[PDB]
Amino acid sequence: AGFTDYKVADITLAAWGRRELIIAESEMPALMGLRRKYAGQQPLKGAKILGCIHMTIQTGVLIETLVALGAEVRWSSCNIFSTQDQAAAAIAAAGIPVFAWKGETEEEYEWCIEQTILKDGQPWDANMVLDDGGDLTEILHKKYPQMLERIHGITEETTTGVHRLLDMLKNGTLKVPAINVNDSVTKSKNDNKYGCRHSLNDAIKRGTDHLLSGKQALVIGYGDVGKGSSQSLRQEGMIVKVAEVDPICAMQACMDGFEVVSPYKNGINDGTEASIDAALLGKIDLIVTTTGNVNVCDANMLKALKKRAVVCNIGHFDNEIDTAFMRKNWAWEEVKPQVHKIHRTGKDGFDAHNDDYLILLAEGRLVNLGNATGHPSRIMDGSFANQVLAQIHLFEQKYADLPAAEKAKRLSVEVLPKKLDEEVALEMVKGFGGVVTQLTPKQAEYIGVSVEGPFKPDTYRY
Amino acid sequence: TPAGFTDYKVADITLAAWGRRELIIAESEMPALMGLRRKYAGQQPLKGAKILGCIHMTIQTGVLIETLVALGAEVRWSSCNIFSTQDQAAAAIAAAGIPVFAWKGETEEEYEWCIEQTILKDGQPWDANMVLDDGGDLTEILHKKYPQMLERIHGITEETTTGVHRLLDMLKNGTLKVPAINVNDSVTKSKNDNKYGCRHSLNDAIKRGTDHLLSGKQALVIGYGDVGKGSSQSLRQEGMIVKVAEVDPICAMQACMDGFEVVSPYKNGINDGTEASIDAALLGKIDLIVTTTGNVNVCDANMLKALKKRAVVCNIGHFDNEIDTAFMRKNWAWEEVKPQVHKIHRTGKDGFDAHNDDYLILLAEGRLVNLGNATGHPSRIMDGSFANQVLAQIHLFEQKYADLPAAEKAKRLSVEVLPKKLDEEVALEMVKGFGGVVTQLTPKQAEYIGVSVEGPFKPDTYRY
Amino acid sequence: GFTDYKVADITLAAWGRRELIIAESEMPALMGLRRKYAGQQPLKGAKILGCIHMTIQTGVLIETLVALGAEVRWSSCNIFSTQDQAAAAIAAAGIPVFAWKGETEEEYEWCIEQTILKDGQPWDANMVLDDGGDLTEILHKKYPQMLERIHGITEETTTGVHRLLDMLKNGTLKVPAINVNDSVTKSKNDNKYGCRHSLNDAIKRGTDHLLSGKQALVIGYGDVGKGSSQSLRQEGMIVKVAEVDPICAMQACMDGFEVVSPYKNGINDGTEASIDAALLGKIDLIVTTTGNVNVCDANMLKALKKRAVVCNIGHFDNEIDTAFMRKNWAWEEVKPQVHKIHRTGKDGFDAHNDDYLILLAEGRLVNLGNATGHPSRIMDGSFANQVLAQIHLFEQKYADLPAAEKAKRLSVEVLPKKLDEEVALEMVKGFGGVVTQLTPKQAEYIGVSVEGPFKPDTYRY
Amino acid sequence: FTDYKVADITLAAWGRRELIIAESEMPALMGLRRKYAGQQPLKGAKILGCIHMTIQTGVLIETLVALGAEVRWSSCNIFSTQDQAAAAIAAAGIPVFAWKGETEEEYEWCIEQTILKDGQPWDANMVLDDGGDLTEILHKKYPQMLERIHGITEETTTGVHRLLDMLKNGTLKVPAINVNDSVTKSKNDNKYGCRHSLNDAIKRGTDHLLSGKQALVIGYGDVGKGSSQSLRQEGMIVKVAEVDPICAMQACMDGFEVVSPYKNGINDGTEASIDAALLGKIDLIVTTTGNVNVCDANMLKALKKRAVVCNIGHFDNEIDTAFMRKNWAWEEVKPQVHKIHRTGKDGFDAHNDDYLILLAEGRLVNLGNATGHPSRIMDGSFANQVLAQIHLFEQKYADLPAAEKAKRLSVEVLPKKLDEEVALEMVKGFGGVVTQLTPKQAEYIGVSVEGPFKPDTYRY
Ligand SMILES: NC(=O)c1ccc[n+]([C@@H]2O[C@H](COP(=O)([O-])OP(=O)(O)OC[C@H]3O[C@@H](n4cnc5c(N)ncnc54)[C@H](O)[C@@H]3O)[C@@H](O)[C@H]2O)c1
Ligand SMILES: NC(=O)c1ccc[n+]([C@@H]2O[C@H](COP(=O)([O-])OP(=O)(O)OC[C@H]3O[C@@H](n4cnc5c(N)ncnc54)[C@H](O)[C@@H]3O)[C@@H](O)[C@H]2O)c1
Ligand SMILES: NC(=O)c1ccc[n+]([C@@H]2O[C@H](COP(=O)([O-])OP(=O)(O)OC[C@H]3O[C@@H](n4cnc5c(N)ncnc54)[C@H](O)[C@@H]3O)[C@@H](O)[C@H]2O)c1
Ligand SMILES: NC(=O)c1ccc[n+]([C@@H]2O[C@H](COP(=O)([O-])OP(=O)(O)OC[C@H]3O[C@@H](n4cnc5c(N)ncnc54)[C@H](O)[C@@H]3O)[C@@H](O)[C@H]2O)c1
Ligand SMILES: Nc1ncnc2[nH]cnc12
Ligand SMILES: Nc1ncnc2[nH]cnc12
Ligand SMILES: [K+]
Ligand SMILES: [K+]
Ligand SMILES: [K+]
Ligand SMILES: [K+]
Repeated sequence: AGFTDYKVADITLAAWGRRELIIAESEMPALMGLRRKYAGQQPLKGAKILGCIHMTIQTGVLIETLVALGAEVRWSSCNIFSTQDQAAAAIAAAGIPVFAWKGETEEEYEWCIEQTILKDGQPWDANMVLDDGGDLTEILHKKYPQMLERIHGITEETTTGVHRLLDMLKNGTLKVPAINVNDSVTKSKNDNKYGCRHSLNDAIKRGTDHLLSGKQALVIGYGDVGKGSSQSLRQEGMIVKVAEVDPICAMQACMDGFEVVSPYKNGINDGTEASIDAALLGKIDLIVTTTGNVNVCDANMLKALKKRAVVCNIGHFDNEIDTAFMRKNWAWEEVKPQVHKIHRTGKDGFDAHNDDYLILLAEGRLVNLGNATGHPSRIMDGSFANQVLAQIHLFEQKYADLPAAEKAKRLSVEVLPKKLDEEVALEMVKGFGGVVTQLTPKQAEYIGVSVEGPFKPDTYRY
Repeated sequence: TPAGFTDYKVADITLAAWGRRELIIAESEMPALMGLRRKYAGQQPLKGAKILGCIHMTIQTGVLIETLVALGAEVRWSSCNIFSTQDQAAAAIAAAGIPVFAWKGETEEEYEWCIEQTILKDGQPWDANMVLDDGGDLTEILHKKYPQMLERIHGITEETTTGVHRLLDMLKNGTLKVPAINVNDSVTKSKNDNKYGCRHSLNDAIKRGTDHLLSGKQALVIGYGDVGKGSSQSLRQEGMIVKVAEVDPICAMQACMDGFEVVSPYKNGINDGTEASIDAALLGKIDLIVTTTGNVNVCDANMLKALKKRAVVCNIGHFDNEIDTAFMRKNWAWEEVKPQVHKIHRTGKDGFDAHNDDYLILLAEGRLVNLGNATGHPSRIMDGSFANQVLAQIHLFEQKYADLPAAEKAKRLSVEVLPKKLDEEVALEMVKGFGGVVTQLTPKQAEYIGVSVEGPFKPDTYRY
Repeated sequence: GFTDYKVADITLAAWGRRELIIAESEMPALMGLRRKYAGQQPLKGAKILGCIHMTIQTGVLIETLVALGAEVRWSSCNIFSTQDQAAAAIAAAGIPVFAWKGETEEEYEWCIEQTILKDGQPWDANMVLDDGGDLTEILHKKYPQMLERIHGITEETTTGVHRLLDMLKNGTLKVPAINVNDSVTKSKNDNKYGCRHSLNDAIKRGTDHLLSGKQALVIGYGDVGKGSSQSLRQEGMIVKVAEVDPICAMQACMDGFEVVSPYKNGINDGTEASIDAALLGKIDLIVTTTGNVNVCDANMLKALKKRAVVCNIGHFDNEIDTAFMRKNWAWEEVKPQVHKIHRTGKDGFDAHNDDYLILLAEGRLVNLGNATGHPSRIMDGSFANQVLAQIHLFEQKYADLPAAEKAKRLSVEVLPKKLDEEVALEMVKGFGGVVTQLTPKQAEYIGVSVEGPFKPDTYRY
Repeated sequence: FTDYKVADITLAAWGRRELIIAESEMPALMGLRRKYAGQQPLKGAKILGCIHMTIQTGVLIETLVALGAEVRWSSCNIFSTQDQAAAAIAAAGIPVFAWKGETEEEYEWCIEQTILKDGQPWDANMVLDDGGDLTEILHKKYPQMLERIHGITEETTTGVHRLLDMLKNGTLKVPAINVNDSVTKSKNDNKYGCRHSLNDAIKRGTDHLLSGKQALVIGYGDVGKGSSQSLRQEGMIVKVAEVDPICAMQACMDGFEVVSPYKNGINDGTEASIDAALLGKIDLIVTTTGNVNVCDANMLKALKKRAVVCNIGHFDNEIDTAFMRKNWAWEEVKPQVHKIHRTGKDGFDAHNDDYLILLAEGRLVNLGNATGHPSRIMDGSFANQVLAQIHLFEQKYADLPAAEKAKRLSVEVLPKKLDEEVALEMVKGFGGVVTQLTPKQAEYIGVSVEGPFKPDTYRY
């Protein structure tokens, strides 16, 4: 076809990827419903979307939905280990520029993002951004400000990326408006919680094949990811302990039946080894970080962990674990891809039968995507139906074309209206075969809602 | 204790010593509430407060009452439900010299009389200046029947979802006369009391009323809000096969993901009024139906006619009109098994065969079943709710809304929630009561996620 | 003019009858037997001494035995387990019953004796139904001439079966017995799932404590310990399990529980120093489930976290050293079957003392003492087995056999698997469950009959 | 060394890394290595072994070798081998013939390669079997080899049934130990192993969300119990079918609805007997019975579009896959995952929506689409296997006089004391602490402080 504008691991995997895409379409009714609803309208005609998000089968269905609605895209993954190579191949073989493979180096990861930004060595005529984690958003602001003049908006997938957007807005450096896709309930309380419930124990089993029942786990964090992670391990029969800095989230962990503990004596992290609860950490078989924070599994914790404990991170970035300390001081033995034994006996060489090692999964990167396939299609359906609606909304607002006085009034980080959140949810429920009841007019009046919704005030927490 | 004290009405004063024993146990189970008592007793922040209180007269409410008194308040108290009082709790409070008008098993006339006995003292309006309410009934009577009393009242602190809804409707219509705090929507209330409380107390009440095995049987929970979520878990953890109905697709999505089948009592979810719209095949398999919605007529007459023989029917929302019990009083014969447990014989109105097989079992005559057939939420859960109530009372009493000039009053006539910092401090005391240890952020960590080391840790938009 | 009974309050009979009528609808296996055998009257001529918790469920059992032709004289096998409305309804029906909630030990003994004697002389009993062995022991020690005419004993529970097997081992057992406990529709229904239902039930009724998020220690992980551990874990407790049997301990681990010992390295040497004080100081609730003696001992009780709840769901109260607590500590009754035990001394207590334990049912069977025991639909299985066991031994007529034939039949046996399966089928039908029927080819393939039994006798389920 | 056949010998280093890890996960098995290494109780044993050539089986093999045995090994299923485990064993100089993805013919050839060495019957004297295929081949094709064999140790429920049938028929030639019915096997492996590995295999094959979907589990024995839990703990709405009313009672009490694919449970052969409304709602069916044709052709026709079909019993005939080969078009998604298009036999529309997903072609799905049970669970089964091999080999049945052989030809289980000793090592691997009875407490309950703590009739 003459198409060379891509870079994947193995284009010959395209047929396999296409078979899995066709299966995933049947698992994604909200996203496929949007394809059918908007195909004739072509609401993304003229949109040119820079996309940076895990190049999985689920992302493939998202891409082809955007394209079916009229958009053009240039795509990269937002993590070096999260691509499914057959997914990237199917997208490239469909004539869609994608630069992504499993097991990129840091230099290749940056090169891939740059290949979406540049076409034929010059800035692509981008006018929309879809991001997961804020890396593409950051590169555009620091390196390509002239490109942002013509971009109508950013739709950001995940908690960490939203935080970075809010920091830019606070400092007055955000250049285009954004939709916080993370905080739709059909994203945050579906993807972040239930997705990790499905995919955490999945990745741990694929990486180690360890029995989990009867063993001791420590989950650092009890937000949406930490809630789902803790359920992922508890439902397998693990004895799960939970750590938290937010006493409200800790209260939920208690009421949910977990013991709440701190790696530090009386919870005080003063940087000394004496502050580490060695008795507690010496009994832990598995530690999982879920925070989006820095260094919540630190060097002294790693030194105190029970021999042969598994260490992994399911937050967005690998700096939740002090893997730099481990690269500097301990010998790494690869078991298989994305599974390393870290030998605490020294830096130079190891004994093949040493018993004093840790098992690190995905080199500390997002373990569900690194060691398995991330969240399943039916969960990602909710997140990516929101993504498509967010893209439609900002592209139709046409921020880049507004006068400066109107731009100032629209430069914000917003969420989708609750009515749309509900409409995504209903398609998900129908996908399960669920039957929602319709309010009578008197019942709708009694609780103060329209029969068709929205059904809750914007303050409702679900 | 006070000599000659007669300003109360309870079922049995001889239960007071028993009630006091249970209050002393409950104090050990309520560290947030008792922490406020220790912290603020010397300051006496409620000195001069005269609180009208209307909330279920349980042992837990007793600990709330005596905390308010310990901080300087005078109170006059009634229950907000005819079946929810624990008579030993009411007796202990009356024996302490605190005016309380409450017993288990009031008539509706007695229920209204009890509220009016708090409102009046010696035949005339008490000089109340604060209101604590659970469901809005006391709020409604004051606005409807004693509007002049509201000229002296600084605020209302409302406990529960239904009460807040009524307050918001009044605010929208310009009929709310004093500011209010929505205690319900603290996270240490709504996502503790409403959910976890019902998880503890729903299966408790069904067991006490019926002693039915729940494992292996079929349940239908109407609603999947906070109460519906907790109720569904109460039954699923006993091994019930639980189906969930909802009108809200987001809540229905959560029910699916939580492992429940989502179904409607009506074919295709459409109630067209007729019996033909009822999914008779579904309802004929249900052993237990629980209403959790705060809405009206969500278990209606046609559903009751279609239910499986000998199914249990109950309501854990605030008001009994979730179930059309009036239809059942009109058409079917009631056989009392024991207090708050009735067999409802679908064979006819007049008599019943003592061995008739075609009956339903109704708990608490459709009133809040956890309080009607058991003791409601446990002390350690009510700790969170009632710590919020005390902080709410202190805040509004200190604001002195009734002493403001008319212009400044319109600026503060609002329904507010407590700030998140206080929500967190309540949660911290609850966690410590479990022996949990919260970790402290390092300065670099707190900078990294953009919070203070002391909190708050989440933006107000966070849903937990 | 029926006076041959003693209950708390006969005016509770109408209430008891209402609850019996409900329970009948919850007990399809047992009522199925009532309907199937009523015309045949297989227990005509049976005269049954019965000793088992005088609950509503036992009421349905008694009236099934009577409906099948038997006469009975009844007592409870525990001082706190009677439901007074059940005893009243049975008495009001003209059935001799001696039972009330809150008996003294002297009254408990007197109640059993009133079943044994009628008009001051031995009743013409010829069958025994027992739960725990107390009636069986009194007959063997005190009324051997009565045992000469008794055809058999049907024994409900693990502890009573152990006592039977000891008698058989020693050559002191005088009549054959059926071990009803070890039907699968009893042991793996009643002992396990019944305790799942009623343990957290009784703890809530006695204390109204929140259980979610608190620390529990369950002593034992047999059938009762398995059901009890699930009762607490499903409420959200953090449950630790102790065991002496490493196979049961392995099951606890695989079921997601941490297995711990009250004693350092598991060595119970009798010293305070052997107590894992750090462990015991974390426990909010301890439950004993063993059928053994002193598995929650004085040194454990001294080390428990302040305000912990202590209770026992095994047959006898000696699982807990309550005698030590009576001797050393002050007891404050909260309400019936709930006591605070003040560890500050024996001579009085401060009403606001913080150093106390809460003891449920004075250490007696807590599900029956503080609630209503197992629910009717679970007891359906146990009591259908009891009825079938009574029929089997009564029809065998052991007492009428020659001495040489008695020696060949003096044993402790279980009911056959086909009966166990038929009880299970009625239970499943009560839930609306639909069992599949094997085709001839499938039955041939796995080597069973289409009607069962479906498993070899060695199968453990 | 050339006496082996595996997929890729260069995987040996990888397999060896995973064996070193597995050793740390198998305390009972490694404890037997340490305690019997001095005695060498299997010196002189020549063991024919036929069981899934996994990493876990590699630790079993090297334990038998560490205690003195020679072995020749094959897998007992065409899809269960882990190629890196087989390579590590071959690279250790141990004859093994096994790879993932064998044909039926290759599977038989592999068993024959253990039986024969240099074109002649090996001088085998012990048999270790999982499912009875090797046992059957020896009896039917190499009966004279059985005159030198001291015993068989059989792993699984289906193989035990086959052994009992031969004993009843007078065709069993050597004594056997039923390893399945140790509690540390049956009530650990069969139940908890499937709890770990069923949802594992379904995720690896389909990556389907399981929460909120409907499952039908056929059977509720030990495998059906663990399978049902594997699905329910993920949030599936699980229904259970059973022919055994006692097992069905357990399913009800465990919180499951008990249903039959057939109206009133009567499987009369007609489409009319199928409960089409029930089957049309099922997203996943799992067979666990060890029986034949429990997911039959009419059920397959009635299933909800895009339902997943799989089998975790020993043999693939639980599902009528022959019917589907005969009538419907198979589209391979990836190895051991096939879409079966119900539109017809010859060809399919790539976008057809009327298909079912079959995992592992109906073969044991946990080993076919994942890695079977985890090391810490297989520890219990394989410690029992080692002990049973030691017992039968030391009994030396083949060397006994005829009348002594008649008294010794039986199928037995290991004593409870050994069962408990395996369990103790497993418990210690979790860090659990077993309490020791006092002498008074032991006397009170009528046991020895040493145990056994339960009568042989106890069901746990
Ligand atoms: N892997 C996935 O599929 C996936 C999915 C969604 C989100 N994420 C990422 O996971 C991270 C968390 O997301 P979220 O939505 O759960 O955020 P969140 O804000 O809901 O939760 C994070 C939690 O970590 C806690 N925490 C912070 N510092 C801590 C510390 N030092 N010790 C203990 N707890 C601490 C916070 O109190 C908070 O409750 C983000 O990086 C997000 O982008 C990953
Ligand atoms: N008994 C208790 O202890 C207790 C405790 C807290 C609250 N409550 C009461 O329970 C009620 C519910 O409170 P909540 O906090 O859960 O409110 P909520 O708003 O969180 O949930 C109510 C749910 O009912 C659903 N619903 C409404 N009409 C419906 C219908 N026709 N069919 C199906 N679902 C329907 C709504 O969509 C909503 O999700 C209120 O009356 C509240 O005051 C009782
Ligand atoms: N309350 C009820 O409703 C009810 C119901 C059934 C049985 N029971 C009684 O409960 C008791 C147990 O019955 P079961 O069927 O579970 O018996 P079981 O033999 O199955 O289990 C008892 C367990 O206790 C363990 N054990 C013994 N001593 C121990 C110690 N010192 N520390 C820890 N664990 C120890 C044993 O290893 C055994 O596994 C008996 O007294 C029985 O009669 C009560
Ligand atoms: N894949 C694995 O890892 C693994 C592990 C252990 C055993 N197995 C195999 O799994 C199978 C089952 O083993 P088990 O130990 O559970 O045996 P089991 O005897 O304990 O259970 C089989 C159950 O299937 C039921 N059943 C039989 N026919 C039925 C039908 N037509 N419909 C419904 N239910 C029916 C029986 O009543 C029985 O309860 C055997 O083939 C065994 O070898 C596999
Ligand atoms: N499967 C998936 N695809 C894309 N983004 C994801 N985030 C988590 N899981 C994912
Ligand atoms: N309800 C009950 N009736 C009789 N015996 C019992 N044992 C346990 N629960 C019982
Ligand atoms: K996926
Ligand atoms: K209460
Ligand atoms: K009962
Ligand atoms: K494995």
